Formats: sequence, structure tokens, C-alpha cells
Amino acid sequence: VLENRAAQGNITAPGGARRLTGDQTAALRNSLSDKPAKNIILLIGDGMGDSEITAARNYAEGAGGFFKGIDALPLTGQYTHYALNKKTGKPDYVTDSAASATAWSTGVKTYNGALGVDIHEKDHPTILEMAKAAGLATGNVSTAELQGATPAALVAHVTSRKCYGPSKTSQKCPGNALEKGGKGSITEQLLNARADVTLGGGAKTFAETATAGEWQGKTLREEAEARGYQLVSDAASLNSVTEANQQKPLLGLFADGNMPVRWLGPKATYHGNIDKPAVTCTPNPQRNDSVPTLAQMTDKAIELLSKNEKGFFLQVEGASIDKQNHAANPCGQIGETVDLDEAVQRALEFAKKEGNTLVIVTADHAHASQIVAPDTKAPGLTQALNTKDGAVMVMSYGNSEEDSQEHTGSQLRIAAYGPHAANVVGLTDQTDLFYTMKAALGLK
Amino acid sequence: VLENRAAQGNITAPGGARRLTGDQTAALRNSLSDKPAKNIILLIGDGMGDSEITAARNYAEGAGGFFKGIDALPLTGQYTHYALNKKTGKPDYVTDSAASATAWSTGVKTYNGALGVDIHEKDHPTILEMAKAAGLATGNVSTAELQGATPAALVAHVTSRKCYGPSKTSQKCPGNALEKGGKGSITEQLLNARADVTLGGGAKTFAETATAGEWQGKTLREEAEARGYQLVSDAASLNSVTEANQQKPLLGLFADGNMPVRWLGPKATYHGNIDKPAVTCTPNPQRNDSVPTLAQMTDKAIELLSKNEKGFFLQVEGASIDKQNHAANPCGQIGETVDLDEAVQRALEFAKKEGNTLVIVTADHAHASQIVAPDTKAPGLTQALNTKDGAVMVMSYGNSEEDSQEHTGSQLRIAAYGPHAANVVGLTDQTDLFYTMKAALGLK
Ligand SMILES: [Mg+2]
Ligand SMILES: [Mg+2]
Ligand SMILES: [Zn+2]
Ligand SMILES: [Zn+2]
Ligand SMILES: [Zn+2]
Ligand SMILES: [Zn+2]
Repeated sequence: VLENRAAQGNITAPGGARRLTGDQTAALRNSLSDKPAKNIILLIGDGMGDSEITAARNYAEGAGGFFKGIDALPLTGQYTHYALNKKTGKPDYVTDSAASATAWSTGVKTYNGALGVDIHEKDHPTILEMAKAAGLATGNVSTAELQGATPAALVAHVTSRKCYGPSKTSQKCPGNALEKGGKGSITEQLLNARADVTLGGGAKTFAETATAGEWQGKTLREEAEARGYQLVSDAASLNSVTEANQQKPLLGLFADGNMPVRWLGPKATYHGNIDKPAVTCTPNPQRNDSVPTLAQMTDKAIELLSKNEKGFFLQVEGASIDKQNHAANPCGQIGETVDLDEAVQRALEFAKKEGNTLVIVTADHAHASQIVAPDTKAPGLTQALNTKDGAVMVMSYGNSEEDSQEHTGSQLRIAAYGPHAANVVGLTDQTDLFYTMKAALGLK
Repeated sequence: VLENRAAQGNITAPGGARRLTGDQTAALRNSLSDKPAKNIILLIGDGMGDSEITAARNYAEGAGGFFKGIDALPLTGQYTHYALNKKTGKPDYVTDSAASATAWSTGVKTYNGALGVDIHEKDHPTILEMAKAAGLATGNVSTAELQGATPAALVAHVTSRKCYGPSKTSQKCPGNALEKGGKGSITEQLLNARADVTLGGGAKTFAETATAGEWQGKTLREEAEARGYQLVSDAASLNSVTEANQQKPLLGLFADGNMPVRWLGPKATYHGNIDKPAVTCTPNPQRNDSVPTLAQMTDKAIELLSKNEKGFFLQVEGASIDKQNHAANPCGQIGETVDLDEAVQRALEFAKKEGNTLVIVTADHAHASQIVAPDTKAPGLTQALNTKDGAVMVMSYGNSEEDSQEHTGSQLRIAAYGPHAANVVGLTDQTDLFYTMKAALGLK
């Protein structure tokens, strides 16, 4: 259960590359607790499998380095995230963001594209709903559109993840359409869920007007304001928020769509590791100092949420790891993994002081990127990068001849710290997480 | 710390896909022991990363299934296996078989191709050599040529893994070349190391004659006999062996090159998941019934080795997982993963019963195979398979245009059971494995 896992010294010498400073038995034994958790923070790196973690550590911290956030959770395991074929109910080996998020939030498998509904299109309550009912405070933060699959899975039960607002719902999720007597689009269901703290992008869908119900005619933003939501749109206004509760829940919309990525780098190309020079990522000029960082949103959320005596449940998502992986952009992808590590550090720092918080870091599924030899002549897209060690690392995306690289179905790392964190050890299924969180918090 | 990790029931229903029957905390806590291990069995799946484990499980046991051997080890973690660039001394992100094996059996990082020597081309003692010095019984078994990087790393100190016998050594490893002061070729050093049990392939190099020393002029096979080794070449004679020790060391050579693979299936092709029907693996008709299986050799070895009162150290290798991954042959690859699982089961059974045996299952490095969506249009080699679920799973190899798919650098799974197994948890380095084993046996 050590906190420092960096190489001991000279990696070229006997024992210089070791990460362990001694025997873990006693320490590891001491970190095993079945006492109930008072709080839970689930950090999700979208599409951040072991490959993505390795590539970003190698680049930002060096091969023998270690992420003070992502690599510091003591209890580790691997878990499966296969989805279901809607027709046959047989496993679909490669899941999408929707079905995977639904699994840990509701504890039941589903088909690719569904949010909060099972194979029968039947709704099941999510962990955030159950927590909110027990009286715990709830948060939902992400760097993607708040209507994106991952954050949406905690507050919406819809049949197609594309049903963002009234427009898409009427024609893609007729049965959820508010007019048809349904629960409504993702956005409207998010407004109904009323989590104490909700922060992310996706401001554009709030410009749509409800077709039915009490706030018919008004845009979703107006409905938000009318219902008591405090709205903030930048780092500054977010910083000034001093309270977030059921009487005045917080809703931050920092981008029309997804929030900008931190690093800028060119897209990987065919024979790019041979024909193009090694790259060194630089900061993204399109990102303003007004758009909050994940670490800032996480920090603010934790402070506002920790005021609730009963406890809180918070989910944080580094959304664009997946997105930049689809786009075959190593810098964008690595910058976002680093961005999430800072968020995990904020969470771990709170967890350690408080002493009753279960922190979990994992991904919804694996992705395309592979770390390959400098001289690889690959069929897909590749790029050479200048890492922190002062050495070149080549990354490869070779599973799609299309504009978008794809998810992969490999089991991946799940790590945790705190009460009940032992239930993450060994082989488990993504659905076990739901039950692990429910039992730690003592939910019924 | 449970033994059954299969999905509980109906994966389409709430909680039907769970692998956990309850809370692991107490069980896990109980499986944490710092008592010294009397024996160690290290099973290595060459190139068996998390993706490889997942594909094989999907195919052979179904997505919700579980490997009775590979998935039954309770303590899990992820470890790094980067090598060193020979010139700069800086990390080389994608290791080879030789450099990786050298790290766990020696405790020092090295460059690609080196066997048992650091970057300064200096020899370091291996855990097998140290075990044998403490009076423990030693075993080395593998399905590849005994001269291959994985088994050789335990008995040879050579500057290039290509120095199989006298010929290649003279030309590629002149400094190790027997006929000028070196300890000899891989085969000559293996013959000098004299482990109690050595089983595998590579009988072809034993046909070479030493160029100097006492047995100059005789084939290496003749030298083996002159030195007291019992030579067995098929299952029946292997099964007939009664004892193996320093007076009568067992040397089993079951093939000229590598042992034949268990299953047969076609090679993945360009758009193979689209232009060709799904495939169903079949037993390899060429595999002679007289050639032992990895589990049979593992089983026989444990039997002979456990006769030493002091204990034993045993390394077992499912070598062709890697070779078939290079060749882009899913059936070949999965068959060898299944093969290794049976070996693991044999190991776990002895371990559970004896109660002072540390079992570790891991891989030397990650590989190329990826599990992708059935409709994937990939730039590399794909193939569709009919899984145990009656569902189609697609595999992809897209990191090389050469005739050999490549290793990848992602951190991968390491799992253990027994005394000191807690040291495998969290993030560690491949070199930490050396120290964990050295400490487990008290082999300082
Ligand atoms: Mg997402
Ligand atoms: Mg090998
Ligand atoms: Zn995703
Ligand atoms: Zn995606
Ligand atoms: Zn290997
Ligand atoms: Zn290989």
C-alpha cells in the first residue's frame, strides 16, 4: 500500500528500477476496511485503458515515473465491460460509452446506445438517484457535453444516447418524448434529477424549448433558472459560488459542446513515425483561462458537496481521452489523461484527510492507442513523441480505416482507495461496481 | 479472494453479470501472508497482456465466463516492463522477450536482445542460480525451444539472445564463445547450470558439436548424457521418470524447434471479418499424441521437484501465445492461452493443498491483438470467430505491415496467490518481481 511508486534510482543498475521500497503485506493489510464509506468519488477516464495510462506516464512522467494521482491508489484489479446485443441478448464484446456507464450506474448490462434502461427498455434507478434519496449530496462533473453518455447515465433513462434535447427525442426516442407522455430528453431528465452540483459543457442543448409540460415554450435554460438553478459559465463565476444544495443547485455550462482540450499536437499519420519528426506537445491556444480545468471543477465540487453532513456521491469524467483517441491525436489524448490525474490528486487529498471516502478510478472501456517501437512500419496512423526521459515513444492507432479509431474490448484497470476498496481487487465486472458503491454507502 | 468469478446468472437482468458473490474485504485480508514461501511457481504467458486474456476468455469460456486457472489468482496489479536503449541508457518503451525475462530473473533492466547481462554487458546471477545455491530444487519448462529468450534467461548470460549454440555464438557473441574464454552458448550454459528439471523444445541445437573444452567434438546431446542427464523425448518416457535431482537431472527435448500449437485456424487477413465467414478453431491434426501438453509437463515437474525438503523454484512458460500473436493467428493464440490456463490450474491445486507455495501468473510484455466491433473495417489483419456465447468476436492485428505483428508497451496484469503475493498489488515494475521472489524464499 505504498504511496510512492516511482523508480528507486538509476534504472540501469540492480534494483534501480524497482517501484517497491519493501514488503506491502502489512501496509496492504492495514488499508483493508469494511467500515462504511461516508462519501464516494468515482473518477472515470473515458477510454483510458492500461495502454492509455502507460503512454501518458511515459510521456509526462517518464517510463520510471509515476502519476501522483492515477498511480497512487493501492488496491487494483481488472474488470470486464462487454455490452449486450439488443436482439439476441448475447454479449457484444466491444461496448460504447452509454451501455458501459449504464452498467456501473444501474448494475445491469444493456445494449450499445441505451442510457439507464435495460435490454427491455425498462428503466432502472441510478446510483446518483438512490444517493439523492438517502439524503446524500450529489455531484456530476465532466469535460464533455453534460448530455454525453457518461454524465447522462446518472440522470437519464432514454433508449438512444442521441436524444439530447426535445428535438432529437421526439424523433429518436418517441417513447421518452415529453409530448408522448415520456420522461423527456436527457437534458430535461437532468433538470429533473436536480443534483446539487452539475458542471460541464453542452450549453447549446439548453437553447431548445420544451414542447410540453409546465415550462412549455421556454428554453431549457429558462426552465433551469425558473426552477432555482444557479448558472455559471466560467472559472471566475464558478470560483465565486459559495453554496450548492437542493434549494439552490449549481449548474455550470462552460462550453456550447465539449470543453477544449489542454494540449495541441498534430494528428497521427500513416508512416508518421518514419516520415515526420518527433513531436513535443504544447498548450492549446484555443483554450481560455476562463474555461475551468477538471481539477478546478473537482476541487469546487468537493468543497460545496462536503458541507452535507450525511455525505456525498461525486462522479468526475475526463471525457476527451476517448475523444482524442478516436481522433488519433496523441498530444490531445495525453494532455487529457494528465488533466484527469490532477483531478484524482484533488480527490485523493480529500479522501486522505477525511478518512471515510472511497475513491475509484477506472475507465468505461479500452481504446485504440498502442505503444510501439520507434521503427515500426504500421498500416494505420502513427506518430513519434519526445518524452520526458529525452527518448522517443511511438504511438499507433490501427483498428479503423475510417475517420474515427475505435474502442477495444480488453479488460482494464480499476483502482480504489478507502472503505470497501478491496471489492475492486481481482477480476470483477463493471456491474459489480454499482453494487460495491451501493454497499459502501449503505444504500437500500 | 473468491474462487468463482463467473457471472452470477442472467447477464440481461440486474445483478446477473456480477462476478462477486459478496464482500471481499475479509477474504482478501485472510489471504495476506508475510510468512516465507517454501516454493515458487512462476507461470509466464509470453505476450499475454490483458487483451490476450480477454480474447481467449471471450472465446473459450464466454464473456461472462472465467478461467479456472488464470482468473483465479486473488491478488492483482499492473506492472511495467520497458527496456533500456543500449547506447543512451534511456528507456526503450517496448521491450523484447530477452530484456524482459532478464529483468524478472535478475532484477536489473537491460537492452533488447541481452540475456542475463546488464547494459554494461556484465553478468548477474539469476533467481534459478540463487535458488540452486540455497539447496532448492529447480525447474524450467516451456513450449518453445529451450534456447528461447524466456527459459534461457534463467541459465545463460549472453550478450545476444541469438547465441543458441557454438556456431552462432562464435560469430555473434565472440566474448561468450567457449573457444575463447566465454561461458559458452545458451545451450552450453544451460547444460552447465544443471537445473533438476528442464523440459521443452529446441533439440535441434543439441545436434551441434562443442568447439572446445572437455566435450569438444561431441554433440551437445552427447555431452548432456556424458554429464548425467536423463534424456526423455516423448510423453511416455517423461511419465516414466521416477526422480530428477543433481545426480540425475531431467532433460526433456520434445521437438526440434518449438512444440506444436494446440489449435488450428486460418491467419487473420485484410478485411477478414468482412470478406470471410467467422471461424471456429479446431484441434491441430499435426500435433502428435506423443508430445506432452504444458499441463502434463507442469504436473510432472511439480511432482519430481516437490521431493526436495527445502523447496523448489519452477518457471513455466506458455511460449506460443506470443509466436501466434506475431503470426496473426487467433486460433493458434487462443489455443495456447487455454493451454497455459490448464498449467495454471495444476499449479494452483498444488499451491492450495501444500499451503506455502507462491504462484504468480503474468506476461513479459503486451502484444498486438485487439478485440474490435464485428463491423470494423480495419487497415490491418482481421478475423471473425464464433465464441462459446454463440456470438461473433472480431480480432485485429494492426501494428505492422511486415510479416510479423509487434509487441506493445502497455503495462499489464500480474496476479498471485500464496505467501508474499501482496507484493504484486498496485503498480510495480518487472524488476520488483525478482526481489519479491528473492524475499519470498529468503534467498538473500
Ligand atoms: Mg463520456
Ligand atoms: Mg518466450
Ligand atoms: Zn467511453
Ligand atoms: Zn468513444
Ligand atoms: Zn515475449
Ligand atoms: Zn515476441
